[PDB]
Amino acid sequence: ARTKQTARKSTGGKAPRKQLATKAA
Amino acid sequence: SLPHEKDKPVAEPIPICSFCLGTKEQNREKKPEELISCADCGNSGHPSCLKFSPELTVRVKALRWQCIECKTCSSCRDQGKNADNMLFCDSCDRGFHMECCDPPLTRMPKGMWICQICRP
Ligand SMILES: [Zn+2]
Ligand SMILES: [Zn+2]
Ligand SMILES: [Zn+2]
Ligand SMILES: [Zn+2]
Repeated sequence: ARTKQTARKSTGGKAPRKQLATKAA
Repeated sequence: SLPHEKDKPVAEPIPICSFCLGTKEQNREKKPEELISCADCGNSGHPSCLKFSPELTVRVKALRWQCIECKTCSSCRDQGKNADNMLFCDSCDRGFHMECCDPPLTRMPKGMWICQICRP
């Protein structure tokens, strides 16, 4: 089964927040 | 479809995928793909970046979907000390604490798991 913990790992990490901010700017 | 899901307002969606930083116009394969957005925080992701199947994608798009970190147990509405072990339904992606399932679970289910709302 999928858990919050294993979904975090299987999905892959989010992009760096600063880069998400420069994109949204 | 749950009463408490029809009732919580939806946050403003961020039109950028948190994982690849693309938009609806460009996923990781440089092809258009609509985003899914968390109802509580507004962060968004391509289904392909979330690793969702097409069937699961159809279902979550019709529900008050929550991201991994925002997910609350559909039964007790809490996250709590056991939040990291909350199960995610492979049909609707709702979260359930093992102890909050019907019937309650002592051990992790093996393979694909579908919740008490989804199973016939
Ligand atoms: Zn993406
Ligand atoms: Zn969220
Ligand atoms: Zn619970
Ligand atoms: Zn389900």
